[PDB]
Amino acid sequence: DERVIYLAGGSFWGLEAYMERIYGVIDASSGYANGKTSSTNYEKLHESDHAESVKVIYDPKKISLDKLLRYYFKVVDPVSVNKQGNDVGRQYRTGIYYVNSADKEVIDHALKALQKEVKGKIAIEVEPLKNYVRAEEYHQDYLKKHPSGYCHIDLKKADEVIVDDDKYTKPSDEVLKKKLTKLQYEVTQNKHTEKPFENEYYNKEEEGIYVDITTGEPLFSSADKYDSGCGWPSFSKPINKDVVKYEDDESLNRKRIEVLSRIGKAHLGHVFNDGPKELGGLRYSINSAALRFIPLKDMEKEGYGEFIPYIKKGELKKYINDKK
Repeated sequence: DERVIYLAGGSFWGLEAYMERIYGVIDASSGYANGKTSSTNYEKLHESDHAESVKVIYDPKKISLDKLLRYYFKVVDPVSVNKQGNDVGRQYRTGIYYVNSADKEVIDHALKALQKEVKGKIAIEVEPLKNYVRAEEYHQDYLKKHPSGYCHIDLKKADEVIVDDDKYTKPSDEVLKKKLTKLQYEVTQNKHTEKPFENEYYNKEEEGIYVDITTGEPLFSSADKYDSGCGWPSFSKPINKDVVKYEDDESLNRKRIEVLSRIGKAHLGHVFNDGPKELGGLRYSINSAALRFIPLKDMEKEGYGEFIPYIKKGELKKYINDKK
């Protein structure tokens, strides 16, 4: 069925508009949560002690509560008390309010993970929803009605891909010796480089996703692939900012930047600053031997269905940008 979670994260105008853009969110509405009364209004907030919140109805088949929270973490200061941006006050406190007992454990785990990486003392409170009142219809869909309205957060973050670092694992070195070809092993494990113009993917122009051949972790979208003329698969950026790592490479009497996968720590290739201007200028020059391409039609079967709308939206954007 459909599930609900209530999120207080400062300005509810931008928050509501943000959550609405997340894939899996059926509806987002503005409101007032966990105050001292059973009903209030926008200029009785300071007395009712309600927090400006967003009621988020989501499809648990399409997005989990855990990933939904991690989208929410991207647009709030998790350590500040009663303040987000320039909005000061108790109605701007951060909080997560649940109506299902089983949601408490998920929320608590997500906050500890968030804390374990951004550090500090997480100020986000966690309580069951006690009393709630839907905001005035003047406040509903506010940024749709006022495209120049106040919005402190970056709504583009809602289009970013989140890749779970715990659903892909690197098999043992002994398993990789049987699962990978000789070439794939040397490239990914010993930093060799396959031959340019003689590898499977450098000239592939097909919609889908490229994953770490050693772990299955998503790495690159077909929407960011382009023809570099260099003979290796070339991308303008990874599928998000978390899946690849960067390291100095001083071999071959050159100085270069090696790119590696986050989970598998596999050698992928290198990143250069000679990519096409209109795509950002970077060239991620990746070995086919480090990648496994999964076409759009196959992504659901292979366990990557939650990334399909992201590949397709990327390919629509590439399609339109071509039309200039």
